[PDB]
Amino acid sequence: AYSVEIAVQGFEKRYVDMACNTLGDIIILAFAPKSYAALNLAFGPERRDVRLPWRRTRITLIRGPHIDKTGMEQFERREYKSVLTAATNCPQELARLLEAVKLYQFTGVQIKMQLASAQRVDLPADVSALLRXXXXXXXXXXXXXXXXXXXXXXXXXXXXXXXX
Amino acid sequence: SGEAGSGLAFPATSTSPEPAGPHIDLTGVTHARGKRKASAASVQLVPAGGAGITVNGVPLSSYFRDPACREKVLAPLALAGAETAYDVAARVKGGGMMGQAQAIATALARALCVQQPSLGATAGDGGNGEGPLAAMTRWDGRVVERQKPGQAGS
Amino acid sequence: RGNVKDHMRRMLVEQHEVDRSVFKAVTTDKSVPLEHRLQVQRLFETEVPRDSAANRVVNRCVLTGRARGVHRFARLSRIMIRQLAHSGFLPGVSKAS
Amino acid sequence: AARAAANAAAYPVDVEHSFCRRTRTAALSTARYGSREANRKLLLEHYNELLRA
Amino acid sequence: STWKGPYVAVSLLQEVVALARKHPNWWNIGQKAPEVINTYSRASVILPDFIACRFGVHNGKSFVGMEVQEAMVGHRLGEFAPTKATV
Amino acid sequence: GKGDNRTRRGKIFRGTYREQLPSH
Amino acid sequence: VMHRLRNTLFGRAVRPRETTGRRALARPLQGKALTDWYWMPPNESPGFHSEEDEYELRRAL
Amino acid sequence: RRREVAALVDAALTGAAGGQQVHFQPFVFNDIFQSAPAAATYVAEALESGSAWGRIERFFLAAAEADAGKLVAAVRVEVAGRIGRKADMAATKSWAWGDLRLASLTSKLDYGTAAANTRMGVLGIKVWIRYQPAA
RNA sequence: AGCUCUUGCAUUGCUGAAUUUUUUUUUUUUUUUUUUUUUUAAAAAAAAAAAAAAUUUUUUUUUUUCAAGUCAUCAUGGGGCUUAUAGAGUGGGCUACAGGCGUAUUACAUUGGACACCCACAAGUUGCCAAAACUGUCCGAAUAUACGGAUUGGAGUAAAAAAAAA
Repeated sequence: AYSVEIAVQGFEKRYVDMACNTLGDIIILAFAPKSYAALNLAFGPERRDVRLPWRRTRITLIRGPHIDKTGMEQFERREYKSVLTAATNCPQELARLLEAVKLYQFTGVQIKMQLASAQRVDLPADVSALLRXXXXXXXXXXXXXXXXXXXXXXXXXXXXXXXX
Repeated sequence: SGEAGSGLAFPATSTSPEPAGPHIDLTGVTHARGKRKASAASVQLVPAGGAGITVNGVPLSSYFRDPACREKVLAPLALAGAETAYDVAARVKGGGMMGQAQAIATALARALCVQQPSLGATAGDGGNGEGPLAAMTRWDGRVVERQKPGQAGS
Repeated sequence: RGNVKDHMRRMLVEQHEVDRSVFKAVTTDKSVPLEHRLQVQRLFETEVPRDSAANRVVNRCVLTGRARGVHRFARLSRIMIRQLAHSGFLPGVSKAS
Repeated sequence: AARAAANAAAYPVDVEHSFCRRTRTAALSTARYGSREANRKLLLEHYNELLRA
Repeated sequence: STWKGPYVAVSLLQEVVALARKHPNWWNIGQKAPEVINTYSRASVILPDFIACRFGVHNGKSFVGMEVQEAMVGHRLGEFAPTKATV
Repeated sequence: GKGDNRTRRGKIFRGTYREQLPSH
Repeated sequence: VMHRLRNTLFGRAVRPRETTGRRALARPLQGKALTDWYWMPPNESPGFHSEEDEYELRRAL
Repeated sequence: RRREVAALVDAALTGAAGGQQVHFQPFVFNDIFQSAPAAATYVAEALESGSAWGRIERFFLAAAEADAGKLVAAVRVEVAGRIGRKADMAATKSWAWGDLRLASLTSKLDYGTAAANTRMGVLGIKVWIRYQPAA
């Protein structure tokens, strides 16, 4: 019971496009029934490829070096986004995914990844006794992504708890 | 059904694109969309004597609450002469008040067009046609010109 | 120009780390000590390097020695930003619209 | 006499209790220690202390 | 600025304690304190008492001697060290 | 001042009617 | 008054504008942000082919 | 041998870069035309080296229709400064082959620059290049 | 080796100006017919016909001249400097104030001021937030008005919410 979200950031639409297509190839390979003989596949209708617009902000400059206050010119940064959606139930192929994105290097393009997943929780027996139903899936971990030699293939990975 | 391209690019100094159609849905309730500003709106038309007229949830006379703006809402409806008999269900987004009015006016016009073909303009026959309401179908997609990258300089 | 002298000022903000100064600032922003804040603030901003408070930094450019008209948008200064921009040796900042 | 609904403030840290009505879910987040697992330890203790109510 | 710590006069105070070898303010009410006091900074505030003190304040070109009296007690010393743009 | 000091209008001109968000 | 239970549950307090000195601790530190701002090579790269003196060599002639 | 030097340049980046290790990827130019500022620094390092302008523009033109119709559409090279022997006024000079449409935004196109420093003083060099659609 | 020392009439670079308008008329795809190069084949060439059309929120982009400006952006030719034209440290000054000039804002009210309103709808949900006004109420005496808000003194202060017991 694991859910994966991959967010992807770029400057040239070419590179974020190739990134989206190659990770889509990886997902479909990663849960691929390559042979019939074992038959719990997740193409449930959660699955998407949601595209996204950007953060419109223009940053302008003086053209001239000295007096030149007539001399303006406009400049501009672009960020292009996609999100990649899947989820699955066994962990060994999830590890194949994480090691797959560990190997294939992508040019100029940020990988931010969301991994909400189920993980079991010990309780002191007092609160289990004093239990005797809603979602309450609240871990939401957080990690840094810079100033320590990483050009941002950061993985964030909130967690979902279960203790009935 | 066979709808077609209805859109226009009427304006000066900045273009426009309202790619949304107007169409009748199988509930007997047509739906249409209209923007005349970058602020935008949609409509949904039921032939009914129920709640009457509705944008943004509320009855209209408190949301829009300048009278001139209210007849800017009602102007295609008053031009039609088919005022009462439809429930008017509608949604809006953006901008400023009578821009919302004339936008929702255009959308109401489009829904009325798919209700009655000859009153207003459509793409049923090659994106052409003529009725009293055919003038205000194609939206007036002029926006503000951009604040000039340059000087007052005076 | 003198980009490095400011780096020396930044290094003094961090060699005499700002934590020591700010912790003394904590006890002067506390109203809980009834007094002695005047004694704590009497020294401790004078024994502490006066050139290590965070206002003496002036945020110069890094390419050149620009001290005026800098940008934290991409850590450069306007004329260089334009030169690199037209060259395109910068992360995808194109002429706008 | 006007303020934004989303204060989105700063100069502090917390456990950020929050609820999402869209999916009927509570949300608590991590902020204190550098590593993720130390924060998992702190919020796990906070979850146990949450159930003392 | 009275909130959270209202007074700053540290170097002035070092010179004041140098004066305070027999009396800070004529405890031995005031007798002009003939030893000159010459500060090097005018950002200093003025503290209650401090009367009859010969203060020499810097103007950027020299030291300006002014005797303090009862009215200038709630002031900051730089108000008495101008740049002399008379005309 | 367009009623800069004491109005419900000129204090949006002096940036105070928008109360400043706590940031640093 | 229910948030008192949520408060003592979570140990929180009004963060801005109270003058109790806590804001100077809970503020983020700018010390990393101040010294990563510059970038100066030493003018003599220990690897090889230092350009900052090659320009001097070219303009010597 | 080679493989000492492979690891040497690879480590030379590696210790320089702080964190990561970085391959080295030399792909080499097979002319002076396929790049613009490569041609520009050929101009500037020529112009330091006492080349008179005529032999420069000679070798450029000979190389130009030596590679006629293949990868170069048009060449315009301008230099500003003092070029000659007794130039003392500020001046510029050039030459241009073919037609370039610098107003045409569908042009695969390039800009070049370089700088030279003669015995008189400093220079300015700009090179503008247009290509056929084989790219 | 270092200049914030000079020289923009020694310069590179970059820009100013109005030269304010021109940036669509041009190709490409397909068809038919035919011919140029190479020991089973592609381009090429030529006659004609039809369609596709020309980048971005719509401005940027293409443009001729002034020894126009800048050595204090860096650079750099020449000249100058090196008990000082080099660096620090502390405090000024870079913001001074007969006059005069340029650029803006705010008004001189009633189409308005004030106060409330719902706290009206935006640009702006991508990896929620206004004002003018609309609606209500107070004001119209050359009052310099309850318009206007410049100068000047003075001071840095209120609470509201609700719980348990007698």
